[PDB]
Formats: sequence, C-alpha cells, structure tokens
Amino acid sequence: GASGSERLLDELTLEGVARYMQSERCRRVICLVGAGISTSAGIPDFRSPSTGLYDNLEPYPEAIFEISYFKKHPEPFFALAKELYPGQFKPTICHYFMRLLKDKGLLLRCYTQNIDTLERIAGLEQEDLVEAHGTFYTSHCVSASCRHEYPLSWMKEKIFSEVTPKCEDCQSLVKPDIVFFGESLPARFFSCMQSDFLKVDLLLVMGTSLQVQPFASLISKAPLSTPRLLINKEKAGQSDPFLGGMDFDSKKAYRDVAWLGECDQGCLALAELLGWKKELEDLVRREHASIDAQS
Ligand SMILES: Cc1cc(C)nc(SCC(=O)Nc2ccc(Sc3ccccc3)cc2)n1
Ligand SMILES: [Zn+2]
Repeated sequence: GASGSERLLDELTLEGVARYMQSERCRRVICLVGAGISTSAGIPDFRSPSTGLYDNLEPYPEAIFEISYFKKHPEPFFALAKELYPGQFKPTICHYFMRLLKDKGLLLRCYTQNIDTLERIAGLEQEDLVEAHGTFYTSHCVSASCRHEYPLSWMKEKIFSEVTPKCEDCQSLVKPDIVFFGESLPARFFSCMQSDFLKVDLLLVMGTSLQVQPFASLISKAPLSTPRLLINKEKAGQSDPFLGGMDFDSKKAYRDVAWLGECDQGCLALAELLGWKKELEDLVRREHASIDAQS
C-alpha cells in the first residue's frame, strides 16, 4: 500500500535500503539509468546544455536528430558520430555495481536511456537489458525487404573512414539502432515493462532527471509498496506542482529515498553498506585494467 500501510523500508535512508536489500523480501531489482551514469566515463550528456553539442554543430540544429532529415541527408549525422565517438569505452563504478547485482542474483532488468553500450561492456547481457532509446551496438539496413543487421565494428569502420554506410546486399542506408526523433521507442520496451513491473521488489534510479517520456513515467508503473532509491546529482521524479511521483520529504513519504551526489559515489556507499566494497573494487580494477590494456 501507500503511506497508509506498513512500509517495507525500516527508515528512508541508504542504510534502510541496504537492510531491505539483504532481507528475504528483496529478490528482484530493476535499474533505471540515464546519462548521469556515463559522465565519469568521459561521455558527456549530449542533452545537457553545458556539453555544448550545438556549438560543435555549426538548416536548424535539431535536424541532426530527425529521422526524416537523416534519411535524405545522412552525412551530418555520421560526421558528428565520428566527432563524438568515445576514445575509450570504460564503464563506471555504477555500471559494474549493476554487474554485481547480476552476479548476486538480484538483477531483474536494467532499463537504460543511454546509447553508449557501456552496460554491455560491463557484463550485462541482452536478456538483462532494455535499451529504451535504442543503441549503437547494432545497426540495420533501412530497406524493409532487407533489414540486414551490422555489428558496431562494421559501423565504426564506416564512421572513421568517413564513408556513408551502405548495405552490402541492397546498397540502402544502414542506420544505427538508436531511436531518432520521429521514431517510436522499441517494442521491447513496452512488452518488457508490462511483465517486469509486476515482479519488482526495488527500483534503483540512477543518473537520470526523469524528464524524457515515456521513460520517465516508468516510476509510476511500480507497485505501491516498492521502494524507490534515487542516486542522482539532484532530486527528480517529483510531480510537477503545475501539472503520482516521488515523495522523499513529506509527512506521507514512506518508500522513496534520495541520495544526492555522483552516481559512482552513491553506488560505492551502497556497496560498502552491503559488504560488497572489496568485491566491487576488485571487479572495477580488473575490468578497467583489461580495457586500458586493449591492444
Ligand atoms: C558515435 C557513438 C558511438 C557509440 C557506441 N557511443 C557513442 S556515446 C557519445 C555520444 O553522445 N554520441 C552521439 C552520437 C550521435 C548523436 S546525434 C543523435 C542522437 C540520438 C538520436 C538521433 C541522433 C548524439 C550523440 N557515440
Ligand atoms: Zn539492405
């Protein structure tokens, strides 16, 4: 139930969440993540004004996002892809915390808004993942009668060689599997959401301001009793008083917890409460060393 009934969290704090997680009542965790979990990996949020995307872009700046424009004028997109292509893909502490959840048998699903493929590199598998905004990991020929699939290694070569990618079978445009403005979200998002939120014991919301729909409205799909922990630089998910959502601070707040700071630091703090800190340290250091050593 709502604030009217006996709550699952013994107190609304990171400490309360940790005790809940290690009790028998918490089995399945859904993560909802956004650009805020990749910034410490050296990938800025291209939606944040501070990142300065539109300065790099100089008809209108938004055309870069539109599927209609892309299809008749693909060259800008692929030039930008080369410019913004990460120099390294090295997932963050936050990403590997989710790998730990998987290892500990607690991870039901990770829903991500990010296109950077860092969840995959960190060891989440396809079954574990719903890429709500799509991804660069795979690309497809845009011809409905072909739809030939291409791996990132193929797309990357085309991107860096500055050759507009064309399908080897039919010579139609090949488009990364990211959702362009004008495209619907993947069917997978909807079918998975319908099943997963019947099963969820805890919602871990990290590095997202929950301003972009439908992804944002996911938090309202949780059962009334399900605790929701936000790890983010600023509070988010509260109902717009002008236009329910998160209630962290009111006299009725029973399930929602905000931990404010960098996602890496919040995940580190939670891992330490859980007795996972050495495990996380060991995992991150190993995987980071491996990635740094790529030859
Ligand atoms: C090109 C690339 C490849 C991989 C695997 N990851 C990344 S993450 C860095 C990044 O922000 N890239 C990036 C690439 C393209 C665009 S433009 C666009 C974005 C979404 C939808 C349509 C168009 C905006 C940002 N970027
Ligand atoms: Zn084709």
